[PDB]
Amino acid sequence: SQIPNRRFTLWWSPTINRANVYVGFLVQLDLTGIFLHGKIPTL
Amino acid sequence: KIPAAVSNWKNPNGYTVALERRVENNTINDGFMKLSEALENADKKARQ
Amino acid sequence: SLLTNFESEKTGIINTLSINQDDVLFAGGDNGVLSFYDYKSGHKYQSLATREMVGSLEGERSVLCSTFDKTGLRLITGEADKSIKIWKQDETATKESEPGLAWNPNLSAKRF
Amino acid sequence: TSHRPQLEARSGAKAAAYTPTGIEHARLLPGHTTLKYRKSWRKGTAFGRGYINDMTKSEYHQEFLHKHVR
Amino acid sequence: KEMLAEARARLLNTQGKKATRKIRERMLEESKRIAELQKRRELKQAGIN
Amino acid sequence: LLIHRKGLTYLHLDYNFNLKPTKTLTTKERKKSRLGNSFHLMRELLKM
Amino acid sequence: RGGISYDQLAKLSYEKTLRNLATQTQNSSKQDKVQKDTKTGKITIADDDKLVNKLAVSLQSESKKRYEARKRQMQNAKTLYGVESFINDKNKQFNEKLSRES
Amino acid sequence: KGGVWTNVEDQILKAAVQKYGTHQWSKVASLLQKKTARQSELRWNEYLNPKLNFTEFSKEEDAQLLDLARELPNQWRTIADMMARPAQVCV
Amino acid sequence: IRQKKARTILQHLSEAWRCWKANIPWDVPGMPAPIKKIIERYIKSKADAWVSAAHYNRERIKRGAHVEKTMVKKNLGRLTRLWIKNEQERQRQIQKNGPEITPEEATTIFSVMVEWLESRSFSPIPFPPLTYKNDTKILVLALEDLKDVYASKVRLNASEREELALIEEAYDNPHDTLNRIKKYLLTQRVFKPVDITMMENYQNISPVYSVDPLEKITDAYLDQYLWYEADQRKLFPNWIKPSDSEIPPLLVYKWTQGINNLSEIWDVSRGQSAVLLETTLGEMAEKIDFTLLNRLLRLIVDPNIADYITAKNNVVINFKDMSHVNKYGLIRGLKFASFIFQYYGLVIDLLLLGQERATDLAGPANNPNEFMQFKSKEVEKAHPIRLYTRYLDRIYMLFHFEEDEGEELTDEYLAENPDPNFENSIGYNNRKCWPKDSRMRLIRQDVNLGRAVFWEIQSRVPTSLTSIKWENAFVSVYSKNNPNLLFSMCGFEVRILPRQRMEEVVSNDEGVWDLVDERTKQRTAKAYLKVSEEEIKKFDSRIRGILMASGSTTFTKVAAKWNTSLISLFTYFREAIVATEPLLDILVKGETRIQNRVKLGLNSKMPTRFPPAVFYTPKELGGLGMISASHILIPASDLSWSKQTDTGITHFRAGMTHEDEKLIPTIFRYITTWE
RNA sequence: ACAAUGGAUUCUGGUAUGUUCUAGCGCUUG
Repeated sequence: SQIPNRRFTLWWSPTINRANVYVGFLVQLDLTGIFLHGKIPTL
Repeated sequence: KIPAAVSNWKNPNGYTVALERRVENNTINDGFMKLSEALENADKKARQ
Repeated sequence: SLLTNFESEKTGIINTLSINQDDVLFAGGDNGVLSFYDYKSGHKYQSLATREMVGSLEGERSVLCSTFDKTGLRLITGEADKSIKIWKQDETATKESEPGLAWNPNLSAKRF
Repeated sequence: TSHRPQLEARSGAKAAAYTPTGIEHARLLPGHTTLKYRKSWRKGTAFGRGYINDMTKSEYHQEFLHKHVR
Repeated sequence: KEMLAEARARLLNTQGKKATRKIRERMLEESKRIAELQKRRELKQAGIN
Repeated sequence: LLIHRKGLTYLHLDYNFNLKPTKTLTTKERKKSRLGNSFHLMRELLKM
Repeated sequence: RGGISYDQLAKLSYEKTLRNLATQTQNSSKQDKVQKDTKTGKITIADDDKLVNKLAVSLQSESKKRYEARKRQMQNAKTLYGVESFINDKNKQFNEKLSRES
Repeated sequence: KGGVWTNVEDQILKAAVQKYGTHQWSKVASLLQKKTARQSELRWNEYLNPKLNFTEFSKEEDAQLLDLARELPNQWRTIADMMARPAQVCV
Repeated sequence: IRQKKARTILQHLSEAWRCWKANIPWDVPGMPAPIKKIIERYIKSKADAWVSAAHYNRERIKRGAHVEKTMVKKNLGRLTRLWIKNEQERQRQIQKNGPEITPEEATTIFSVMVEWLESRSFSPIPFPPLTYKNDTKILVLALEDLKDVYASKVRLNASEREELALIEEAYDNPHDTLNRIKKYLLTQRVFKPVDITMMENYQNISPVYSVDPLEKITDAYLDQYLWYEADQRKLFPNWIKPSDSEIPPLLVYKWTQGINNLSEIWDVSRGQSAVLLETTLGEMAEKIDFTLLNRLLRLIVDPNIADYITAKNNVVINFKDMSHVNKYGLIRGLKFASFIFQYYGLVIDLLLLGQERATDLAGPANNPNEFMQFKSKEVEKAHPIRLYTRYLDRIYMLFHFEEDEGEELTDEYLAENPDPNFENSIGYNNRKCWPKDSRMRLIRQDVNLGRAVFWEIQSRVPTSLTSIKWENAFVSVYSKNNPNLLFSMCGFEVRILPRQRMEEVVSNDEGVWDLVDERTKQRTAKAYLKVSEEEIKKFDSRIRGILMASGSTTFTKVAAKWNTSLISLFTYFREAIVATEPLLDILVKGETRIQNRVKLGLNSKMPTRFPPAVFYTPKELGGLGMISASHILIPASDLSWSKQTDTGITHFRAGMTHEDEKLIPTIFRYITTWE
């Protein structure tokens, strides 16, 4: 199924992946320095 | 003895079974008669 | 040990049983034809048929479950017509004027 | 084929000869462990002066399909 | 006449995908067996059991 | 020992108790390597 | 009319084989114990091996005869009717089975 | 665009209804190249059906039809159930 | 009996359950009667579980309490079996027991209509001639109306694409397709069958009828023609609504102006009282009889069209497997079915009104009245029925009684129907939306007058034509004991309070119509608006349907569906949102479910991750473009005492929150008000 | 003369699934 939801969540990504999270397990992406709070697979 | 069941919906083995095996007796009452006549009699009275 | 064979003939499909203290055995049939048997002998002394309802199918006339009360003078039967029928053994009936069916064993049925 | 009715049910004769496992289920935990024992303006008009054993023919069914359809 | 022959073919086929795959898999399994038996018979002619 | 008795040697459990696969997994391996709540909950207690 | 019950059919099959056993003795006549071992408990019966042979042959002969009398019925009834539409043999045997119902 | 019924499409439709029954019309029209399931269902219920009688009316049936057509003017699907005939035949 | 014979007999059971679902009678020739007795028994056993599970799940869906997405579609399919099965039972009962109207009833009904048309000197509508001056324009209007579906949707099936090509051919050759339509009106009398599909509205299930597109074109031409010729000849009088001249909120405004403008309606100096009546007209379309209907149409239409119309209603009706012939009921799905329904409405209007008073309401034929206008005041003072209108099957009557006339009217009902226990207040119904002081008080004189009002009106119409019941009936009485005149229009619940009975005059917010007398130009009554409770549940059903239809639908589609539903509520209900507290709760719960749908799309429902900048930013900047309605302080005031009287706004409940404050504007500001 | 503030996240997602993959010789005859 085609999704332009991906371009929506990429456009708002610095607010979606905030560091002000209530609970979220801190992971880092594999080759980079981005820290992901929890799991957002579309991001 | 029980007849064999031939269904209009399912055919699991895909059998070709004759058309009569796949697929009232009353009349109208006088209420429909007296309705139509009274409407005509009211109509002819209206025309005159 | 086989104590007795009852005189149940042409009753077809007996759904329920219940035994009274007074040796009255009740046999609910799927054909409503409910029958009362003497327990120690096997005599069908009464055979009733029920009325279903104002409107229902003819298969609905069928006794499904039955028991007596603790006194043994009431018979609660549950039937397929969504009904619960209570059967009273009537007072002021005597051996005279209410004999029940006649005690008549036969050779032709091999039951005994 | 491959979509069939049952000719007979799964009997408990087969599971009785198996060896048990003794897995611990949540609903087999100890609970309720103690038993309880018993002791002039009208004239100008034109026209002047219960239970059935059928769920589809029921009165509640007709009031159902009149409000729930509209 | 082309759609008649297509209809005549479709009416006379009542099996389905599980049956038709099963028929083919059994024909392969029998043919795999026959080749292995004939292979053993030839090696028996050569004396190797 | 529990991971390796199940044969899941491609899952690496590091010293900080993160469980990561060491390779891209086939679907038959993904079904086998699904660990329940009781395993992970036990791991997260040790990680705490 | 109607069918024959199993107790009646078993008697007629009983009577027919006696006539086969009667004529077998007549065709033979035209051409010309009990020991109970006390230790084992077993009973042994001494009988003629020819009559055991004739029992074994006749049952095989009756089995083959019914096997052939049905095989010809399979070959005839396949090549009788072809009017109504069929697909395979199981369709043919079913729609013929609808004909015996009516 | 609306096609006409040839005798080839009718005999395919007879055999398919003989194969699939009367309640699987989109499966029946999959055999008929150029023919909708609504068309093939309507074609069976109006023409092909052996229950339908394409006979001439008797002298009684003509008077009984004229009697109905004043009783129910003009309600042809209702009359055709009374007459046990197809409706376009009754019109 | 072996495993083979037990295997075949369980087929008959499966076949017969399909036949019961199909409503096809299940008869096997040569089946043994004991076994047929057994199988019919277990079906009826299964039928009770099949029906009662269908009832039980509808009560769940109307509450809205956790119904699975599959279970909504299953229950949709179970009801439409039951509704058509109930329909097929009702068709057979009419066929066995004759037409419900008696021949004396139909003779009187026909005689009334002839007398009305002769009084109007109505000339009958002819068959459209070959040379017709407006023939090309009316044909265009029909095809455009059929075309307007297509611009909306993207992909089309075979029957849709057939309907495209048929309309495109009719654009190219108007004269050719006019001759085809003129032919079918003359000759064609047997029609293709019609499919019912049902729309799920979560509070009711509504029927949608699909007509064959070749028949749909000639119906649509006939519909445009008949509506034009009727309005040229002024067939339908002013009380029949919708007017084609006014929107339904303007209909409420003129009606509420129209009550105020009529003389002496508010005076209770003597014992006089004012009564407004509301009923549904029951199954009005369902009880139409075709033989009566064809006879009635011949008065007004050329009989070739009237034979077309009556034959068009009698078609085969098809569900997925079930099929029956519509012998009796009117099919509303026809394009011209609007014309029958309003005309059959005119017959009922004459039965309530009578020949004399309907002339007063309509006025003379040469100069017909306005919708609330009489020629003189003395025409107005006679005959207590002051105002009348009929929306579709809803009937609105305004009665003004003198004290003598009211006492005469109420005594004869108590003569015919006495009450020793005086329990007339129990069966009475009024609006529970208004406060208890504010709704109609149950004074036993007024309650007895209200029932006597309805009992007079119920007797005028035979039950064979329509079913008029007290339970559908809403009657309000204005008297010295009741300063509140209450009624419910198209979706509005209205309290009309006059100025002098106000017992103090306070300014109000704009949810209040100020009603102006025409000759004084003075505001002498206040009309108070609320959205009906039925419309509130209807809007909630739309929000659910947006959520239930969208499985994995993209975020901007869901936001666009929210906007178009929210605007449709607010632009229609402009002035009745503000009073209604329960609607404001549904707006909050509705909008936050849409925001949760986006928050369900991403795998986090967190608040801080989704600042209101995400949802409410316009599409040109990358936001969803959601339109806000719930960032509003909702008035909360003392629910124990708010049922008693109108407390006023004393406290504010918070509507929607966020960690970072943003005062997002709401559309109600951006939509100019009805009054 | 008002101090009133709910949320929060993991798992179940078109290549599934299935088969075969004998190097290392079991005694005699062939």
